[PDB]
Amino acid sequence: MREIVHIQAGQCGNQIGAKFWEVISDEHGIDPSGNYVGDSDLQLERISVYYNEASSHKYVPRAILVDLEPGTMDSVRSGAFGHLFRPDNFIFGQSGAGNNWAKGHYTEGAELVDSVLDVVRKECENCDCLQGFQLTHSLGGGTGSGMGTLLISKVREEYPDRIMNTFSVVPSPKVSDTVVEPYNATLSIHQLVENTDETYCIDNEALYDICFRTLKLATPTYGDLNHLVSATMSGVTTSLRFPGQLNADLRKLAVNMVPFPRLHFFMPGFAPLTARGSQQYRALTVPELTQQMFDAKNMMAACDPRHGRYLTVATVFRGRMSMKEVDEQMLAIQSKNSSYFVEWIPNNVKVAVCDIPPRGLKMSSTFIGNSTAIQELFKRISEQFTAMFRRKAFLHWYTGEGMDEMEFTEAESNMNDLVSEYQQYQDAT
Amino acid sequence: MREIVHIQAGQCGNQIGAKFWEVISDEHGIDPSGNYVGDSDLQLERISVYYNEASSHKYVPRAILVDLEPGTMDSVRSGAFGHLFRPDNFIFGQSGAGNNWAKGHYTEGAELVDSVLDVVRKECENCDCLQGFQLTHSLGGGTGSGMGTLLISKVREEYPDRIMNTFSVVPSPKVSDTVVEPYNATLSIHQLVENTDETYCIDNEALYDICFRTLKLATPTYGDLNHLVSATMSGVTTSLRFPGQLNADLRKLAVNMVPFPRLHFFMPGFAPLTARGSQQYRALTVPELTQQMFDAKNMMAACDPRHGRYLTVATVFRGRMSMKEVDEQMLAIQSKNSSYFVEWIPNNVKVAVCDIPPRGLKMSSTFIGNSTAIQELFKRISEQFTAMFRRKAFLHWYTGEGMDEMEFTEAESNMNDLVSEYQQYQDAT
Amino acid sequence: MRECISIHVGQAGVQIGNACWELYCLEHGIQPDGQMPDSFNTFFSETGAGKHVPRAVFVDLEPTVIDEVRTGTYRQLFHPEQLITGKEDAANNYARGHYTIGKEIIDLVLDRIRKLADQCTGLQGFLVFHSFGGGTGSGFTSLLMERLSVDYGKKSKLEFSIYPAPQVSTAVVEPYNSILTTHTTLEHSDCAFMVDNEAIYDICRRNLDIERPTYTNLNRLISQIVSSITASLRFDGALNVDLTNFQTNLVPYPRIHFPLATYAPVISAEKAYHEQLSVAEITNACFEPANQMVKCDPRHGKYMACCLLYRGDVVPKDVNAAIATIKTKRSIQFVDWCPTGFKVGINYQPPTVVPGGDLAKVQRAVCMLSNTTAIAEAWARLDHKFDLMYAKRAFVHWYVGEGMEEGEFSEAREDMAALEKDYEEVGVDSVE
Amino acid sequence: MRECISIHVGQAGVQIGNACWELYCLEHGIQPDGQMPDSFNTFFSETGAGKHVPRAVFVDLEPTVIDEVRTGTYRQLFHPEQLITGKEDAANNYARGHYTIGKEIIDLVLDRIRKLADQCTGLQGFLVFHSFGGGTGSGFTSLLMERLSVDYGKKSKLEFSIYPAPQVSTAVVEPYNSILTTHTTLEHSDCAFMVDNEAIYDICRRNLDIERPTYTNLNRLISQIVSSITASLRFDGALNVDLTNFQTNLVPYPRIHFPLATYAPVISAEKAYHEQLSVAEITNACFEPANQMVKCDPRHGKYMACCLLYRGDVVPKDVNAAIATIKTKRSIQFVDWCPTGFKVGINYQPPTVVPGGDLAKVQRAVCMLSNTTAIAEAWARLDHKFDLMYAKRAFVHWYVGEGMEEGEFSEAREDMAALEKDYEEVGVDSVE
Ligand SMILES: Nc1nc2c(ncn2[C@@H]2O[C@H](COP(=O)(O)OP(=O)(O)OP(=O)(O)O)[C@@H](O)[C@H]2O)c(=O)[nH]1
Ligand SMILES: Nc1nc2c(ncn2[C@@H]2O[C@H](COP(=O)(O)OP(=O)(O)OP(=O)(O)O)[C@@H](O)[C@H]2O)c(=O)[nH]1
Ligand SMILES: Nc1nc2c(ncn2[C@@H]2O[C@H](COP(=O)(O)OP(=O)(O)OP(=O)(O)O)[C@@H](O)[C@H]2O)c(=O)[nH]1
Ligand SMILES: Nc1nc2c(ncn2[C@@H]2O[C@H](COP(=O)(O)OP(=O)(O)OP(=O)(O)O)[C@@H](O)[C@H]2O)c(=O)[nH]1
Ligand SMILES: [Mg+2]
Ligand SMILES: [Mg+2]
Ligand SMILES: [Mg+2]
Ligand SMILES: [Mg+2]
Repeated sequence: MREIVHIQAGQCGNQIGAKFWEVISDEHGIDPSGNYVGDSDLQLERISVYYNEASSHKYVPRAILVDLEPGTMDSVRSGAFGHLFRPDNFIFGQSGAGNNWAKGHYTEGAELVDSVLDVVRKECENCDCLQGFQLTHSLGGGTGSGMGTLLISKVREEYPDRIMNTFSVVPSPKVSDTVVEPYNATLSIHQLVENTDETYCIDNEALYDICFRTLKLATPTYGDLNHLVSATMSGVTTSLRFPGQLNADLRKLAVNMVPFPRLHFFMPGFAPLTARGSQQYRALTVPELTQQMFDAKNMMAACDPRHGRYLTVATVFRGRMSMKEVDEQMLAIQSKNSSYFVEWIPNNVKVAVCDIPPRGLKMSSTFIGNSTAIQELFKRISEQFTAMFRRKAFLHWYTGEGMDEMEFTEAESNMNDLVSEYQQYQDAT
Repeated sequence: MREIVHIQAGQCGNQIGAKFWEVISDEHGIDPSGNYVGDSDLQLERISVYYNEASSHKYVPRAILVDLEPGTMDSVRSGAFGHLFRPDNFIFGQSGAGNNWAKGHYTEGAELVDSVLDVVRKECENCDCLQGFQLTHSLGGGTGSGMGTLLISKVREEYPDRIMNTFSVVPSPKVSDTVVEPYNATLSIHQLVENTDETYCIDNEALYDICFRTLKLATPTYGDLNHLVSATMSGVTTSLRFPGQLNADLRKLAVNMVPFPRLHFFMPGFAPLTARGSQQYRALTVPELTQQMFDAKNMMAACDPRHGRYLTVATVFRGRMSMKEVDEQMLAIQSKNSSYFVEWIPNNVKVAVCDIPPRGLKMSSTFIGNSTAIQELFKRISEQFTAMFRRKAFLHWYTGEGMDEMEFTEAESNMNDLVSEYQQYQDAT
Repeated sequence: MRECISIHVGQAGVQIGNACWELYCLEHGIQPDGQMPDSFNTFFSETGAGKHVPRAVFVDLEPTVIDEVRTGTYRQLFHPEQLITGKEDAANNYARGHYTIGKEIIDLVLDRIRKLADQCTGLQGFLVFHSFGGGTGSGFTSLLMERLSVDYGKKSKLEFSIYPAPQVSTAVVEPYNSILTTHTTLEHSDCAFMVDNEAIYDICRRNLDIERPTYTNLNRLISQIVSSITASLRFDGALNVDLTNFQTNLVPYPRIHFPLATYAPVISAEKAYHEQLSVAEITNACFEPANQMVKCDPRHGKYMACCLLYRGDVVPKDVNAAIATIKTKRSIQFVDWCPTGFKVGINYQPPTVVPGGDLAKVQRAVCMLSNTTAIAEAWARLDHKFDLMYAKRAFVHWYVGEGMEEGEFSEAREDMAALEKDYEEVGVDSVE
Repeated sequence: MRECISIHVGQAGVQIGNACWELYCLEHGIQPDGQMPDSFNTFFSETGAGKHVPRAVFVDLEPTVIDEVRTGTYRQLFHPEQLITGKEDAANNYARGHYTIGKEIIDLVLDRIRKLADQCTGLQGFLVFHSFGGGTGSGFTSLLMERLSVDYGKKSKLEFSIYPAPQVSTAVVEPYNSILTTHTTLEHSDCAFMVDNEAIYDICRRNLDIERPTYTNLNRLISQIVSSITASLRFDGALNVDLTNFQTNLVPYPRIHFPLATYAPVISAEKAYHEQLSVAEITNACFEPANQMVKCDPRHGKYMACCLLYRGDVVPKDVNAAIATIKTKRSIQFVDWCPTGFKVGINYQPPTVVPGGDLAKVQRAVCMLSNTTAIAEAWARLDHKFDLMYAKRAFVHWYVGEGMEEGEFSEAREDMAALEKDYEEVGVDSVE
């Protein structure tokens, strides 16, 4: 029960989903042909939450892959771990938005939204009990942002009761892969604060930093970053698919991490992170993982938490451990970081423990921080957009695709309102 | 408990630490791979004070190796007994101070001090109870003196309660390996008398004398001197890692040897010292070791104690023996050297006995003398500096690296004050 | 699924197309007989047999060049349907190629274009190759581009225009042709690529050590540029890019769409070794003004937008590091109101050396498309020349007798001045 | 991680570099083709293949010498990028090489320098090799050193200047070139090494028993000196030393940075036996004035600073004993205000014999760098010559017509007098 439907938009979303479903299949011991050959009944007891068992004991991922270009879908169908997908799921157009949010939300999206919603409704009726949706996309490409916003709007208009998760790759401050990404980022963020339950902002800057420094890799490819994000997601949901002395679900996290409906943006963090040689030079201690999770260099969002305060903190542990040890860690870390938390929330740590490790290691930990520093990030983006809107550069594309300047005005206004709210609540005593 | 964190600065410090950790591993029967294959539970009961046990029963040295040049670290990683080190510990820059104390304390040190302090704090939190720090470095090279002073300053500003040990290779009077070492020696000594608990002045002159004459070796290499100093250090700390009929720790020594906070500079001495042929021509008697420890030719500091008086004397013995015999030795030697001790301190001998010998022999002894003759040494250095400051030769390097002449003036003033205090307290009745 | 068609006007266009289709055949392993002893679907259609034909269109008024193409090695490859020929060339007279002679076959060319379009489903855009000096070039380009823009409302349209060199000229009336054709194409061209023969001469002589280069080598270089531009469509990459992405990322304002192209690496075969060809190295080679293919030093202007297409085994991390370092430099300055002026594309297919060529095979290559304000200066020079040759009303009588008005010259000059003014005005910074 | 680049001006510089890079290749086991059938990272960069290239720069105005290098055995090793050539040599005219001709390629040399610097990360310093007699030497050295010091604020800069012999001259206007280039380099050179041909002639004739030595042998000796200087960086030792250590230990005052070099042992192959080559023995050989490579007897001055680099299997104890004994001597006298004038460095790598050479392989070698006050006397002699050749205003008209002022000569002479005065004044003892 409590099945979760996976949706992927944007090229980055598709690559992340490919690696993520690879990870999931490996965890449940599912071959690329889709047949289970594992040895632990635990995997099969909750396999339904992510898979569907077709006859002859075949298993298919409950996933949807969406784009507007055939290249990425063709690549996915080409490589291994692509056969198990239902071949009818690959919805794709022919043009590709081309970093034009208006195209990805007005013209092209209006063509494939019908098929997307049809497949979504089919999947919804196919499952027993719907828990929520998790979305994968970008915020720079027009495809990702535009179509993701459109689908989120339609779905929320169709399911006001379900919980919605989004893993949006926020563009990095220093490095920008595009030229016009501030516009679409602003519009997509507007729609997200409109109709989303939680957003896991992630930057390629922070991921590159972690891969280069912590993992000691001079050549980080997209595969490595996608693998990291996949591990993060699997750690997030594993409290559902496995027993634990203190389990959590998406609803519990949503209640714990969202004090007020607007402030629902998080940052993730994973531990441990060890190189190929630097692994047997350390004891795997709950204190070690705890201290690894809390530091500037290990945050997947390019924003120093020291510049702000933590509104809420959640932690999910995997592998056997004693609760008392974790409790001691939490109390010690809250004692030493007394200046790093909001005062009006006592005991702002939400703990949860599973009983299965991330295959190959003895224990692991995932940290989800809802802090206030992230607003700084937003600030910068607005400034970028601000400059790029003062001269109205590149405006004519969106203008001729139906959008108007009032749209950008309202989007910037809403973003500034959100930043003001975040700053004000940081200053709350 | 009472774990001790080892820090090494300077090329000499790194070589000494390499040999010293080799000695420690041999004593505890630890293979270069880091696994214990010994046969005495005594080694394992206190192994934590110097090692950390990572999983799969591996042991890593709780050491930090610091420099600004990659050559020495590369050499350490190359040779055996280097694998067991945690590969993340090797903090090193790219330039090397180059006998410029200003560079090693203002420009280069400011770049790596962050990483050094981070690793130090990590190690501190990793251990249960911190006893103190022992430092290894030089006083001639800019790297050693400058970065050691910087690290000592920062650490003491972070831990006013812990005890600090330094093993500073003081430049020899006759032989000088550099041209400008008086300046950095003066500055480093200033900072040491500022923020150190005990300093074990050692000279290559005295070590060469001992190796050539006593050990009867015509070709003493740096390896031999480093091995001697390593044996001295292990003998100093072995009263902590092993039981003994009368044990001592760093705190006891600090209390015993420091009558006044400024006068905290010692000289070491080791016994026995026998050649390869001259070993079975002597009985290993407590009187023999005692008389060997007390003579001009066997002092690792180039200063005749006869020219001064012993403020305090400490002695640490290893191997089984009777207390009464040692007591008789102490009383006899104090009787015959009545003119060699301060009058206002009766019973100025601090005895301690362990119960494990230093691998291969039956007994051994280490002597720690806090005397007054050492001031003479300082005198000479000042004179050197004096001459080299009269013409302000080589001053322009430090001047253009931010330092000013007032710094040298204050340093010489402070050194002269220290020498005056030492001489005055020698004359105290 | 994603098709893009080619048009070649004048001898320059035809030779450039010869080089281009030669290169494409070498890429997809295509024999001169359409056999290959999907990828090619973009540019090649397939007959019932295993033979493929290129979606190409050749047009000229002098039949000599087309006859050479027919008698060339690539005879069997082309479809003799498209090799349109005339009778008398425009003869460096825009009036002939835009009012008198071009009318004779404009309908035929349009018909062939429409027939090719109807058999394609993923029509992307048009690659027009044509010089400016030749009257065929200017006149037929103006006519055909007007017709196509009239027909198809919004589809990609790319030109590779051989801008006349500042000093090294071949014709005499080049300013007239250039001014007229630029005034025309300013309203229809989605994105045009300026290329000059003098810059390529300099590049080949200095960097490839070829003291006496022929037109063949310049055609090789331009074919390399085009292949690198389309490699994102024709293949897969870690980060692909389409033409619509280019037009969205390089056109801040509807009129300013005149970038220039640069390519790297370019080293002689004997110099294949003696350097490791870093991604940072090739980045520096690209951004060095001595390698830009238009006679304008960018240090006199600001890069309004830049795009980099890498092909071969590249890694985005080091690419991003090199780009960030480039941004930290001073002389490479952009507009204040643009915070980031870089677009990045990556393809897994390395370029392939042309057999019998002059370059050396590499594992990584990079094409740069830069839309800056320095190029504006170039226009002024031409106007200068035009003004002199228009002050005395020289050569006007040919055009007058061919059905053209002096007011057309005046209005074209005015429009050129307006464009230059817009370029300079955008070149300024913003208030507060 | 620790890189240092080379520059060679004039024929002397080029030949010295030939010898030097020959020696380095022999050291790291490098074929003339960059293969080696880390250590080399300091001087050699590595291409994609197993081929390595030397971070070298060759510059001259006469193309004959560079052509000889290209046609020499070490053809494939170098990168033809750096072999910069001119058209007409400066012709022993500092004005030509510093105002007229050097401007033609100074930009090119600077560009190559910057490109090499950008691909290096542990840039240590510059090794400039150039004579003084040749106008190319003086002029281009002045120009290039000024440019580099302008560019990079504080980085190591080393010169190996071929000081003109006291009596054995080759040109006629050597005093002019020497005075001008010394006045220039006094402000930019971090540390310059005086070397004279006459001293090396004497050393080769007497000690190596070669009655008729060629320039090749002198180049071999200087290459040995340079290799021993850098062996501390290029390898590990019981006590290594860097160039910054040298400049800190040998420069008591900002102007006095003109040491001289000496090498040992130097014995004929037939005399390889008949002596055990003690560390004390080689120490005495070094300190013997008959082996110093500049025509100045140190007994007329005081050693202000001395540095000894030993390589091979050495032991610091006996080294220190030998040095202490040396200090006990009388004629070897230093300044009163300097208590200790010795720096010591040790390397484990013994030098390797040059195949086809004249020396014999040893297991221990020692290079000495001495900054004394005797060398001051040398300057006076040149001034002497200059004064005479300037009293009659001889040869001035060439420089005048090339864009130089007599006031430049006067001011250079004044600066030389000032430097000599400073040397002598420091040579005195201190009060009380
Ligand atoms: N973290 C991560 N991000 C990626 C990866 N690959 C691409 N991205 C980001 O995702 C964006 C890709 O653009 P999309 O959102 O997919 O847009 P599109 O599908 O190409 O369609 P158009 O917007 O019309 O171009 C880029 O801006 C990258 O910043 C990846 O492997 N990992
Ligand atoms: N006792 C002993 N002393 C040594 C040994 N090796 C070197 N030394 C001393 O240590 C000093 C080495 O200089 P460092 O302090 O390491 O300075 P550095 O790391 O080289 O950096 P720079 O000061 O910039 O050169 C020398 O002056 C020697 O006197 C050794 O093996 N044993
Ligand atoms: N890049 C490049 N340009 C060329 C080449 N050959 C000729 N050109 C340019 O193209 C122009 C050729 O004139 P065309 O445009 O073909 O004019 P046409 O076809 O002869 O017709 P008329 O204008 O009536 O003479 C010349 O001005 C050259 O500058 C070439 O091989 N490569
Ligand atoms: N050590 C050494 N010195 C040399 C050698 N060959 C020439 N020299 C010196 O270098 C000088 C050569 O002149 P350059 O500096 O090369 O001047 P140039 O390159 O000929 O240019 P012009 O000054 O215009 O003639 C001569 O004065 C010699 O004293 C050599 O093989 N070894
Ligand atoms: Mg796309
Ligand atoms: Mg050093
Ligand atoms: Mg023609
Ligand atoms: Mg010459």
